[PDB]
Amino acid sequence: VIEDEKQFYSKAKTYWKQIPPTVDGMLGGYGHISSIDINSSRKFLQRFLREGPNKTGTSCALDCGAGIGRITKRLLLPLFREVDMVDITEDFLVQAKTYLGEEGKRVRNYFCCGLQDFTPEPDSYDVIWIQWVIGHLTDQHLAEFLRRCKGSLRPNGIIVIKDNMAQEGVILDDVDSSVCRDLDVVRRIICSAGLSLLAEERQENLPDEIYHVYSFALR
Amino acid sequence: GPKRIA
Ligand SMILES: *CCN(CC[C@H](N)C(=O)O)C[C@H]1O[C@@H](n2cnc3c(N)ncnc32)[C@H](O)[C@@H]1O
Repeated sequence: VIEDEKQFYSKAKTYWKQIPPTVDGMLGGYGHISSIDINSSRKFLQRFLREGPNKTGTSCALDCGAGIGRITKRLLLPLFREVDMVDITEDFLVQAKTYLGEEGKRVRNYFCCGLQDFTPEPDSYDVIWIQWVIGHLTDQHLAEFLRRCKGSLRPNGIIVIKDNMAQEGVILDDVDSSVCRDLDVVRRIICSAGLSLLAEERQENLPDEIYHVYSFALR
Repeated sequence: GPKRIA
């Protein structure tokens, strides 16, 4: 599906450089679902943060493919003492400082890196959130990145992937230079990283016309 | 973000 790997990455970088650093820019015209998205994410995550036996901590989270901080602002900062962000697009990290407002003072690092080149620091994160970005990595780079994420989790920490699933196979989007993979492909890549699947949910009440969205909690 | 089915 991906013929030229260098062009797969360079075309995506070029695409994102000219997108407006706004919520509707992040979501490709679907800004009107942002809060519906975040509310489901919060319910999916909060189970793991409950006092419980092996509770996931609330000290630090990493937001991967964070953009301007849409998720950091309304999902992660209210739940974690500190948040780090990583994104390839410099204009989005610059805008995040303004978009996040006062509570953005609790964002520690604004890492500018492609996930395929990024190593999260060992024993650093209670939650690593990876939303709407796995389609920008090749299958091998995705598996390798997920393995590096596993090494950066604190005790009881989790990785969450939330993304679009194709009906069947792998579909390349030539506009933004990303792939949409079917559920069985995604589950296979997750397993290959040595991650166990702890929770899984298809999101409800999104628009009829978009691909299904699944969330996976992993460790 | 989300994607309209192609
Ligand atoms: C919906 C697509 N996201 C928007 C931001 C965020 N995920 C959200 O609001 O839901 C795409 C983000 O992914 C960044 N990006 C593209 N490609 C990469 C790579 N290889 N590594 C890290 N980040 C990447 C985009 O810049 C965008 O912010």
